[PDB]
Amino acid sequence: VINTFDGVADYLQTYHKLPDNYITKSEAQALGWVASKGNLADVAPGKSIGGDIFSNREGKLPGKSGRTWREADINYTSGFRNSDRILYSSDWLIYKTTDHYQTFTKIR
Amino acid sequence: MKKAVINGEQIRSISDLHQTLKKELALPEYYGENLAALWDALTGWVEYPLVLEWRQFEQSKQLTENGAESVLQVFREAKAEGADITIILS
Repeated sequence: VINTFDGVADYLQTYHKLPDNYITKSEAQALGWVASKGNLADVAPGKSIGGDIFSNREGKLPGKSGRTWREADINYTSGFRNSDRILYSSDWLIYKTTDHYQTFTKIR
Repeated sequence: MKKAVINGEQIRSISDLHQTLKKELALPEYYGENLAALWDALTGWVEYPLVLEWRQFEQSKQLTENGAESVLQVFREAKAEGADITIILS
């Protein structure tokens, strides 16, 4: 499992895809995930939510026609989800947030 | 069968709206109180089915500078993607 900011950022930059321990919200749901239950680790051991589209509605991340953003959970092991996320664009800009999207830090 | 009520005439700011949603939807304590956080909570935290009753919407729209609309939009987009959410605009 690779689920730390640098590990995932480096992986994204190098292979242009998230590590194998990531699955989208829909995929997790199909495995029996129920957010309010906090059962992700129970129905999908070792997996973290990640790879879903990030709308960037408030324009805090670099916006540009053609560029699409996606996010992934960082530092997640089990139980309810935390406030840590890595945000990566289609042209591989990488940012992180540890305060549930209030502030972002560019790391790549 | 989660239920959430927003008394629009009591909302005096966008942060007022987020604090209300945090309570009504039992959002995480780390709730970011922004649109990305709301989208995240609606699609990866909140319990369903959910009924959101937004009263005096227009009044809340005035005291939030249209921010009230952007919040409603998130709820509507979450439903559009599958979230079992019933919105009641009174």
